Amino acid sequence: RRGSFVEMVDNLRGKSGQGYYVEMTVGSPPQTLNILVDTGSSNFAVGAAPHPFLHRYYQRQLSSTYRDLRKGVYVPYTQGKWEGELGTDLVSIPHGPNVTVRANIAAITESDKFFINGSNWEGILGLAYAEIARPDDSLEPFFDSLVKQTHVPNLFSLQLCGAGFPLNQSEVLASVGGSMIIGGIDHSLYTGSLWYTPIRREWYYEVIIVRVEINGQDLKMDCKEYNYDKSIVDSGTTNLRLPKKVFEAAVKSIKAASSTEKFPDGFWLGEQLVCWQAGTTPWNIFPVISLYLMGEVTNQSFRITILPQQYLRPVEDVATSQDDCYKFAISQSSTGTVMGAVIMEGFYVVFDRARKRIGFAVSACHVHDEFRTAAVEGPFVTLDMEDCGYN
Ligand SMILES: NC1=N[C@@]2([C@@H]3C[C@H]3NC(=O)c3ccc(F)cn3)COC[C@H]2CS1
Ligand SMILES: NC1=N[C@@]2([C@H]3C[C@@H]3NC(=O)c3ccc(F)cn3)COC[C@H]2CS1
Repeated sequence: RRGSFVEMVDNLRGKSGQGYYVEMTVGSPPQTLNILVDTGSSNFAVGAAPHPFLHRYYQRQLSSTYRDLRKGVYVPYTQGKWEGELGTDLVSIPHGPNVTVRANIAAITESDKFFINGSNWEGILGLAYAEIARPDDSLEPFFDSLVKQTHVPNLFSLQLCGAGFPLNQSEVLASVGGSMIIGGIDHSLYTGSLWYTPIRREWYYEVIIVRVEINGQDLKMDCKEYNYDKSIVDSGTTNLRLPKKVFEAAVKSIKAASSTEKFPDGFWLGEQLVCWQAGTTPWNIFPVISLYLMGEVTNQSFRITILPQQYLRPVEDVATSQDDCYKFAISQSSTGTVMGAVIMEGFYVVFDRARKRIGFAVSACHVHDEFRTAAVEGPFVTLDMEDCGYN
C-alpha cells in the first residue's frame, strides 16, 4: 500500500483528554490558529477576544477580507457555553489541500468552560452537517464550503494517535498526534481492510450498532437500546459514552471479566485514577469490547474490537511518580452512544460523505500489547438491522 497524501500525514497534535487539533489560518494577512477537529458539531468557531486560556485569537479588524454577517450566535450546551458574532473570511489549512475557501466563522466573544487550559487550541472546526449548525441550518459548515468552492473530494479521514502514556503541554506541542486527510484516504495509516457502515442520516455522523460483546460474551440487550436515542462518531468527545441502561450492563460485564482485582466505585464512574507500579499494568485482566455495526450489504454486519489500551486513558499522577496511571474512559449518556476519541484512537476512520458511509480499519498507530490487537472483522449475517435504529 502506498501513502498518497504525504502533505497531510502527521498534521494533528493533541490527546484524548483535551482534543486533537489542526493548524489553520484565517484572514488576510493569514492569522494562524490551532483548531479542534470536531466531528460532533457543525460550526467553525474561533476565539476572537482575550481569554485567560488563549495565547492568541482572531483579530477581525486586522483582516482585509473579513465580512460581517451582522448576526449573533449563542450556543449553550450541557458542559459549557459559547457566544459570538458571525462573519466570513478566507481560510486555509497549511498542512492540508493547497486551497483557500471563504467560510463562515463564529468569532467567539464570551465563553464558559469551553476553552481548556493547556489544550493549545483556540477554536473548533465542526465537521458535521448543516442540520445541527447554530443558530440554524442556513449557516453553511466549513466542509460544505470547501467542497462547493474547490475540487477537493467530499470525504475526509481521521487517524487519532494516542501515546499510551501521559504527555504534558510541552510534549503535546512537540509531538505528532495523528492525521486529518482532507479529500482522501491514505493507505499507510491503517492495516487490514476498511469496512463501511451507512450514515443513517446526515446531521451528526449517525450510525447503527447491532450487537455488543465483552470478551466475546453478548451483552444481550434489545439492539434499539444501543442506539437510544442515537449513536454517533464524535472526535470532540473524549470517552466512549453509552446510554444509561447499556452503560450499567456493560460496566457489570467489565467488572465481572476483571474481577480478579477490585477497583473503587470512583474508578468505574470515570472520576478517579488507578495506578500500577511502572510497567505492571495488568492489561490481560481487562476484556476486549466489540461493537457490531450495520454493513453496506443487505443482512450483513461487521465488528470493531477495542482493547483496554483504548478505554483506559493514561493520566499523570504527579510528575515525580513512576507509576502507570489511568482513568476509565467509558461513561454514561442521556443523549445516545458516542464513539469518542478513545474509541477513534483504535481505528482509521473514513468519513465518506460522498457515499453516505463511514469506514473503519485498524489504525497503524493504535496502542496494543504482545498478545492482542484492535480488530475490524467481518462479515456476519445479521437480520432486521434497520429495526435497531431509534425513531
Ligand atoms: N497479528 C499478530 N498478533 C499477535 C499479537 C498481538 C500482536 N503483537 C505483536 O506481534 C507484537 C510484537 C512485538 C511487540 F513489541 C508488541 N507486539 C497475536 O497472535 C500472534 C501475534 C503475532 S501476529
Ligand atoms: N462534540 C462536541 N463538541 C463541542 C466541543 C467543545 C467540545 N469538545 C472538547 O472540548 C474536547 C475535549 C477532549 C477531546 F478529546 C475532544 N474534544 C462543541 O459543541 C459543544 C461541545 C459538546 S461535544
